Amino acid sequence: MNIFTTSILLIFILLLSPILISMSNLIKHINFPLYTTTSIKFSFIISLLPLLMFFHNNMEYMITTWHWVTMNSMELKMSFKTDFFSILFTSVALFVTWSIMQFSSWYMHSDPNINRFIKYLTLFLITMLILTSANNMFQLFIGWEGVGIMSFLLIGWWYGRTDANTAALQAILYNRIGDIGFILAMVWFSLNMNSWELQQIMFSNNNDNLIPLMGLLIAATGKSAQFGLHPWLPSAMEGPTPVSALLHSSTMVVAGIFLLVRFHPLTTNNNFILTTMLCLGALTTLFTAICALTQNDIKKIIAFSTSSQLGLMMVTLGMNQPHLAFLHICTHAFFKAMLFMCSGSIIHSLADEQDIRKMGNITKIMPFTSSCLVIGSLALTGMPFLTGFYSKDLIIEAINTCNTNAWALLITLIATSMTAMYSMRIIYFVTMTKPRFPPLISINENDPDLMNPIKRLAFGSIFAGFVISYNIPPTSIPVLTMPWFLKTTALIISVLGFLIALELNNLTMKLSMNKANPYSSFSTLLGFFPSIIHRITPMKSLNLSLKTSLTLLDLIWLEKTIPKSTSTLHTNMTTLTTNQKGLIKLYFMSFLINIILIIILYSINLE
Amino acid sequence: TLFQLLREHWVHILVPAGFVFGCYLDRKDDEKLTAFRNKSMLFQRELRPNEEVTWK
Amino acid sequence: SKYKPAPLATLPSTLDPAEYDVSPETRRAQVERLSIRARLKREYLLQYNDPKRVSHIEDPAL
Amino acid sequence: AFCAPPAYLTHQQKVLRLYKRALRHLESWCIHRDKYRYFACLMRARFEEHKNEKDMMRATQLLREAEEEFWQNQHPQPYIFPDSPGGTSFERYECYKVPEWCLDYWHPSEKAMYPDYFSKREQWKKLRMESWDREVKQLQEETSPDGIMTEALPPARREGDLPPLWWHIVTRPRERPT
Amino acid sequence: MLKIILPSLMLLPLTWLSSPKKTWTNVTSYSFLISLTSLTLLWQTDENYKNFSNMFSSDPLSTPLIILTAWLLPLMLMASQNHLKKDNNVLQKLYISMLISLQILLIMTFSATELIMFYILFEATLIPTLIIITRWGNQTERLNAGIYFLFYTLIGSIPLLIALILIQNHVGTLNLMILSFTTHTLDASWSNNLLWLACMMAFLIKMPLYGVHLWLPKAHVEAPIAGSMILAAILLKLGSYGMIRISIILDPLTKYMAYPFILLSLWGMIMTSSICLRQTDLKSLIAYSSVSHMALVIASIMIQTPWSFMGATMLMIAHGLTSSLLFCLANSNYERIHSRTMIMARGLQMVFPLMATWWLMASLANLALPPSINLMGELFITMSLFSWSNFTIILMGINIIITGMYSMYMIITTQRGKLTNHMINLQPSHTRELTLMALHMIPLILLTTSPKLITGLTM
Amino acid sequence: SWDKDVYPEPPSRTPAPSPQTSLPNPITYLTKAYDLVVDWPVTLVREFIERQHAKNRTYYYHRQYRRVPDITECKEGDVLCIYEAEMQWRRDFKVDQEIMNIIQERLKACQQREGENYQQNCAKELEQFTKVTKAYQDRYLDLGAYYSARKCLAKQKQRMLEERKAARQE
Amino acid sequence: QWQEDPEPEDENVYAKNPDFHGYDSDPVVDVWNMRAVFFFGFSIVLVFGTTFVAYVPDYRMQEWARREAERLVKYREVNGLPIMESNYFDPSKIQLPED
Ligand SMILES: CCCCCCCCCCCCO[C@@H]1O[C@H](CO)[C@@H](O[C@H]2O[C@H](CO)[C@@H](O)[C@H](O)[C@H]2O)[C@H](O)[C@H]1O
Ligand SMILES: CCCCCCCCCCCCO[C@@H]1O[C@H](CO)[C@@H](O[C@H]2O[C@H](CO)[C@@H](O)[C@H](O)[C@H]2O)[C@H](O)[C@H]1O
Ligand SMILES: CCCCCCCCCCCCO[C@@H]1O[C@H](CO)[C@@H](O[C@H]2O[C@H](CO)[C@@H](O)[C@H](O)[C@H]2O)[C@H](O)[C@H]1O
Repeated sequence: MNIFTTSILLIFILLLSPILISMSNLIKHINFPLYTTTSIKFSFIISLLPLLMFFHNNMEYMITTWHWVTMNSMELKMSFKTDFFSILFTSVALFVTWSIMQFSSWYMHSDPNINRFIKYLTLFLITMLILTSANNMFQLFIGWEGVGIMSFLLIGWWYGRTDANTAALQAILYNRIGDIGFILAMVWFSLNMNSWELQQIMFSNNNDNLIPLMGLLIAATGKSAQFGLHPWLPSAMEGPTPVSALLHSSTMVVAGIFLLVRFHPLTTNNNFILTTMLCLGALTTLFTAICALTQNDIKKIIAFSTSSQLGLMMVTLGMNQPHLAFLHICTHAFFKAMLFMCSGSIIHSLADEQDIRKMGNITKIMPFTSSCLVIGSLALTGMPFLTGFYSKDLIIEAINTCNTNAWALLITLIATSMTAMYSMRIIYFVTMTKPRFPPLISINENDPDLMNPIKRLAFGSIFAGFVISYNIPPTSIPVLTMPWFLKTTALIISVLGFLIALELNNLTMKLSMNKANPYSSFSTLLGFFPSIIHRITPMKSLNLSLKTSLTLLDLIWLEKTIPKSTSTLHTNMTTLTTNQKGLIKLYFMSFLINIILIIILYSINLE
Repeated sequence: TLFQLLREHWVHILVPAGFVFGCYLDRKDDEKLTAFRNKSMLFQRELRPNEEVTWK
Repeated sequence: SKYKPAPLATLPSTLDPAEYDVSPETRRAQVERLSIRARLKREYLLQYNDPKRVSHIEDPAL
Repeated sequence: AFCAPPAYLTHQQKVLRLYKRALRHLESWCIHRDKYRYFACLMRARFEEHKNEKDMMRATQLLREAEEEFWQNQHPQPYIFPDSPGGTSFERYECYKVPEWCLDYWHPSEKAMYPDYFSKREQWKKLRMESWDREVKQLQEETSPDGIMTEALPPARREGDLPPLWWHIVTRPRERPT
Repeated sequence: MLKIILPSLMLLPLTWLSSPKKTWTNVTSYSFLISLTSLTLLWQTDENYKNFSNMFSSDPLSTPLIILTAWLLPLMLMASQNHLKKDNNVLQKLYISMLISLQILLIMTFSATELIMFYILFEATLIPTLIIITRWGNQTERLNAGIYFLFYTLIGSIPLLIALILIQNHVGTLNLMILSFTTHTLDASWSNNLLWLACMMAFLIKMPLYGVHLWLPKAHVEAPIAGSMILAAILLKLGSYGMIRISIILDPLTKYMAYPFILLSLWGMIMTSSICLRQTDLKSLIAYSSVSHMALVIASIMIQTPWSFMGATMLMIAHGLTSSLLFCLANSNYERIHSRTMIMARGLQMVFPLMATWWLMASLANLALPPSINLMGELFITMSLFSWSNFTIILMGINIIITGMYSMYMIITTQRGKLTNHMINLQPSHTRELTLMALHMIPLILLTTSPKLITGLTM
Repeated sequence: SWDKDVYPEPPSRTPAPSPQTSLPNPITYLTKAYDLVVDWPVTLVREFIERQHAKNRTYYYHRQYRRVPDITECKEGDVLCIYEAEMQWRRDFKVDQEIMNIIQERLKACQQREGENYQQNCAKELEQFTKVTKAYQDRYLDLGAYYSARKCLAKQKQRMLEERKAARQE
Repeated sequence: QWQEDPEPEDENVYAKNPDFHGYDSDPVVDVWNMRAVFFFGFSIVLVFGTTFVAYVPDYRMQEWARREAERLVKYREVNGLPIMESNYFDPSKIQLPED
C-alpha cells in the first residue's frame, strides 16, 4: 500500500510540474509543449502500475493526504477514492490527453500563445482527475467547478471573437444551473449524514434519498448535456479543435455520468430516479441523433454524436447498470478523440474549412487520416470486436432484455440506427464523392506530431475494449439468453442504418432540386430549442432586471418613499414655520395665544 | 552625525517608540488586574520553592 | 407560406414593403439620413487620425 | 468593407444582390458541382426572361415576388466562407491585431531589439505629422455647398500631398497579424 | 491592544513631520509593520478569549476584523498615491491622516468591550469617511452621496443609542461579557419588539439591508478609491459585527422578529444581483454586488446557528478582500480614461495581460469558485438556511446562477472582444498597481489554505 | 504510532499467493525494483533524521484541567462562578466534537475496509455512531449560535420534565 | 465667462521616466517607494507573518481537544461506560419543580 499510494500521489505531482515551470523564467529556455507532453506521457506510464495491481487483487483504497479544517464535528480532509472507477479513468484520460497534447503541438503551431494553451489543457486535466478521484463531495465540487472554468477559458480561447465569448458564457450558464443540484445534494448530505465523505454517505442506503438524488440528477443533466440543458455542448465547438477532442468529447462531458456512477448504491433503491434517468437519456440520445443527421459542420456532427452517446450512458444508468455506463465512458473516449483528431487533421489541411460541403475525396488525397476516420466511425457504430462493441453491444442487450419503458426502448434503438446514418454522412461527404475544395491544394499529413498521436488512438480504438473487458472483475450478471433477434438487434439496426443513409445519400446526386420539408428544418435548426429559449429567456430576465429591479424600485420607488419623502416633509415644515412677516404685532398676538393655552391646561388639570 | 541627516531620519523613532510605549502600558494593565492571580478554581496551586508569583 | 414577424424574430428587409418604396419623399429622407451619418463620420475620423491626439475620443452619445 | 454604402440601393443593385444570394443558397442545396452547375444555369434563365422588363412597376413587383420566394426556399444552414460574418474563423485573429500606437509605450530595452524597425517607424511618424495640416485643409476646401454629403473621401490632388485620412487605413494591422 | 493602537497613533506625527519626498515611503512602511504586529492577536492556544483590560478585548470574531483593518491601511495608501500626486504637500498629508484616523477608530471599534464605547467609535468613523468622500470625490454628486451616507446611518443610530441607554439603566452595565453571562429571556411585548428593532436597525442599515441600501451605490460611485476600499471591506462589516454582539441579549424575540429581514435579504439579494446584469457603471456594479453578498450575511446572522455564524464570518472576510480588489481593478482603468462606464473600454486583455489575470481571479473569487473562502462562507450559509427552511435553496439557487452571469459578464465586456483602439492613452500597468492587486489576492489564497483563522466564534 | 484501542483495526488476512500461470508477475518485479531504488534510500534518510532527533530529545505534556463547580452550583448573577463554569463547559463541548469525529472516522474506515460486506460487518460501528449521535443531539441540538452551559442546562431540564411527565402518566 | 483655468491635458507617465514604477515623479524616490512596499509588504509581512501564524501551537485548543477525546474514548471503553451520555449534568445535581 506504499507503492500503490505513492503512484497515485506521484501522478498529481508530475502533472503539476508543467504548471510550476510556467511560473518560473525557465519556461522560455525549454520546449514547453514537448516538456508538457512528456510529463503527461510519464504520468500515464506511472498510472499503469495502480491499474495492474487493481486488475490483480481488486483492492480498493481510501487515501487521506491532508487535514484541511475541522468544523466542530465535521472534518474536511483532502482524500482520494482510488477504486475501479478512478483507477481506470485515470489511465484512459492520461492516454487520450497524451495524444491531444502532442496533437496540439502540430495543430496550434502558429498560435503565438501555444504555451498558455498547453498550460490550460494541463490544468483541465488536473481538475478532471481531482473530480474523478475525490472521496468527498467538497473535493469533488472543486474538480466539478474547475473543469467548468477551464472549459470556459478554452472555449473562448480566441477572445476577440464575439461568438466564442458567447459560447463560453453559455457553457458557464447551463453548468451553473446544474451546479444548483450539486449544492442541493451537498447541503442535504451534511445535514442528514453529517458528512460529504462517500463512506459515510453509504449509510444513507435505507433512507429516502429523493431530494439529494434529484439534485445529483440535475447536476448530471447540465454537465453531461442531457435534454433541457443540452445546447451548450454543440456551441462549445467554438474552441480550438484540441479543446473539443479532449474536453467536449472524451473527459469533461462524462463527469455527469461519472457522478451518477459514484452514487449508484443510492440510486439503485429509487425507482423514480431510475425511471427519470432512463427516459431523460432516451430523449437525449434520440433528439441529438436527429439533429446530427442534417448538420454540415464536421465538428457539429461529432459534437451531437457525443450528446447522443452520453444519452445512451444515461439510459444505461437508468437500467441499474452503473458498471456498463462506466465501461462506455472508457471505450467512448478512444474513438471519439480520434474522430475529432482526424477532423482537425482535415480542417487544418483545407485552410480552416469545417463545412463538409467543401470537402470530398478525402479517402484518396489523405489516406492516413481517412483510414483512421473510418476506423473511428466503425467503432462508434458498433462494428464487432472493435472498442465500441465491447460496451455498446451489452448496452443494447440489456435494454432489450429488461423491464423498461417501451418508448424509451424504441427510441434508443431508433437512435442507434441513426448513429450509423450520421456516421455515413461524414464518410459519404468527406471521404467519398468528388473534390469540392479550392483548387490550390496544399495538403500535408506527414508530421509525426500528427500521425503518431492518431496512430496511438487508432490502436486504442481497435484493442482497448477487448483488453479492458477481459481484465475488469465481474460486476453485473449479464443476460446471455434471448431470442436471436434480440441478440443481433444491435448489428441489424446498425447495418440497416448504413444502407438507408447510403441509399439516401446517392439520391442527392440525381438532378432534382431538394426542398425544405418541415422535418429537416427541425433537424437543421436543432428543434428550434436555441432559437427560442436563447432569445425569450434572456430577454425576459434581462428586461426585468432593468425595468423592474433597477428602474421601478431602486431608482424610483425606494427613492420616493424613504429619502425623498423625508426631504419633502422637513422642507415643507421649514417653509411653513420660517415664513414670518417680522411684524412685532403678529408675534405678540401669538404670544397671547401661548399664554392662554398655558392657562387653559393649568385649569383643566386642576385637581 | 549631521543636522541635515538627523533632521531627516530622526522621525524613524516615532512608531517604534509608540510600540515600546504601547507595550509598557499593556504591562501596567496587567499589574492592575492581579486580584485573582493564583486564586482561581481552575489554576490555583501551591507556590514552587523560589517563586513569588505564578504570573507577572 | 408567408413569414409572420415576431418581436424576437423580426421582418427581413427584403420582405419589408418600406424597402421597395422609391417616392421622392422617402429618397429625400434616406439622403438626409446619410448626410447626418457622413458628417458624424467625418468629425470622428478627423479626431481619430489627428497625429496630435494624446487621449481617447470622447463619445457624447454614450 | 472598403467602400461605404450609398443612401439607398438602386433597383439594379437589389436585383443583383438577390441573384448572388439565390445562387449561393442553391449551391448549398446542391452540394455536388455538376448538380449545382445544372441548376445554376436554370436559375440564370429565370433572371433573363424578365431582364428587359421596361415597366418598372412590374419590375419592382417581380422583385417582391422573388424575394418572397427566396425566403421560403432559403437553405436553413447556408454555406458561409470561414472568414465571413458568421463563419467559423470570423474575427478569429482580432485578439492578435494589436494597434501600432502600442509601440509608443515599449521600453528602450524593448526598442533596442529592433533598431532598424524603429528607425523606419520614425520616418513614418514624421511623414504623418507633416501631412496632417494639408489633409485637413483639403477636406475643408472640398466640402460641397449643399448639405448632401457622403462617406467617400477625396484623393490627393497636388504633388507631395497624401490622401486625407490615410493613417488608419495604411497602417492597420495585417489580416494574419502574427 | 495598546501595543497596536499607540504605534498607529504615531503614524500621525510621522505623516506631518516627514519630508514631502519621504511621507509616502515612511507611512506605508510602518503601516505594513503595524499589520505584522496585529498578527499577535492570532496566538490563541486555548478557548478563553483575550481580555487585555476593562476596555479592550479580542476574540475569534474581532481578531480577523482587526487584522483585515490593519492590512487595508497600507493598501489604501498605495491606491491613493497616483490620483493625489497633483495635490500640494499639506493636502496629501491631510488625506493620509484621514486614512490613519479610520484605521485607529476601527481597530478600537472591533476591540471595545463596552457597547456605548462601540457606539461612540462606530459613530466617530463617519467624520473621516465623509471628509474623504466629499473633499476628494470627483463629481458634483459626491455631496449628495455624503448626505445619504451620513443620514442613513444617523437616523438608525439614534434609536440604537436609546436602546443602549435603556439596557444600561436596567442591567447596570453595557460590558459585553457580563451581558452575555447574565442575559435572561425577554418577554414578547410590543415594548420589547420595539427594543429589538432599536437594537438592530442601525446595524441593518449599515450592512446594508435591502430597502435601505440606496446610500451605498451612491457612496461608492462618488468616493475616491481608498474610500471605496474601506467602505466595502470594513465599514459594512460594522453592521454584521454589531448584530452578532448585540443579538445575544435579544432572545427569544429574534425567532419571530427576524422574518421580515430574512425575507428582504433573501429576496433582496436576487433584486440587487439582477441589477448587476444591466448596470452601465462599473463601480455601481461592484457596489450592487456587495449588497447582494451582504444580504447573505444578514440572513445567516438572523437565523443564529453555529454554521450560519461561521459562514457569515468567512464571507465577511472574503468579501472584504474580494470587493476591495474589484474596486482597485476598476480604478486602474478609470485612472487612464476617466470614465466608469463599463462598456467604454474593451478588449483590455490585449494590452494589459497581467492585469487581466488579476481581473479573472477577482471575478473567480466573486462568483465563489471552490475551494476559496468565498465559496466556503456561501456554502455554509446555504446549508444553514436550507436547515432553517428547505425552500431557501430556490432563492439561493437563483442568486448563484445570476452571480456567475454578472461576474463573467464584467470580464467579457471589459477584458475581451476587440480592443477599443482609439484609447491611445492606455499606459502600461504600474508596478504599484500590479503590487496592489497581489496584496489583495495572496491573503485570499493564504486564508484558503488555513481557513481555521476566520471561522468566528461558533466553530 | 497510535492507540489500537481508540482506532481499532482488524488483523490482516492475506492469501498465499498460489500462481498458476508461468508468466512473470510484473507487479512483483516492479515492487522489488521499487524497494531498492526508492524505499531503501528513503529509509536511510529517515534513520539519519531519527538519530539526530534522539540527540536533542525534548518532551511535551498533555495539559490537565481540574474540575470546577458546574453551572448548576452557580448563583445567578455570580459572574466569577459563571465564568469558570462556562469555560469548563466550552472545553467539554469541544472534546465532545472530537469524540464525534473519532466515531465517524471509525465508521468510514470500517465501511471502506468491509467493501461489499459493509452492510453486515459494520453493525457495531454503525450502532455506536447511532448511540453516540443520540447522546450528542440530547446535549447540544438546537442550542444555537450562542450555545452555553446555561442553555444546555435549560434544555436538559426541559427534557427531564417531559420524561418525568410521561413516566408519571404510566 | 468667469476666470477659470483650462482643464489640464492627459500625460504619459512613462515619457519622461520610462522606468516609472507608479509611486513618484522623482526617479530615486520612485524606486525606493517600490522597494519599501516589496520589502515590508512581501519579504516581511507576508513571509514572516505567514510563518508566525503557521507555528501558533494548538490553535483554539484543537490539538488538546483531540488528544483529550482519545484519552476519554480509551477510558470510557475499557471500563464499559457509554462513550457519551445524553445528560451533560448529573441528574442528582438538579432539583426539578414539584409540578
Ligand atoms: C428607516 C431607515 C432609513 C431612513 C433614512 C432616511 C434617509 C434620509 C436622507 C435624506 C436625504 C436628504 O437629501 C437631500 O434632499 C434631496 C434628497 O432627495 C437631495 O435633492 C436632490 O434631488 C432633488 C430631486 O429629488 C433635486 O431637485 C436636487 O437638486 C438634488 O439635490 C438633496 O440634494 C439632499 O441634500
Ligand atoms: C428626523 C430627521 C430625519 C431627516 C434628516 C434630515 C435630512 C434632510 C432633509 C431636509 C433637507 C433636504 O432638503 C431637500 O434637499 C434640498 C435641500 O438640501 C432641496 O433641493 C433643492 O436643493 C438646492 C438648494 O435649494 C436647489 O438648487 C435645488 O434645485 C432644489 O431641489 C429639496 O427640495 C429638499 O427637499
Ligand atoms: C515568526 C518567526 C519565528 C522565528 C523562529 C525561530 C525559532 C528558533 C528555534 C530555536 C529552537 C531550538 O531551541 C532550543 O532547543 C533546545 C534543544 O536543544 C531546547 O533546549 C532545552 O532542551 C534541550 C534538550 O537537549 C536541553 O539540552 C537544554 O538545556 C534545554 O534548554 C530549547 O527548546 C531551546 O534551547
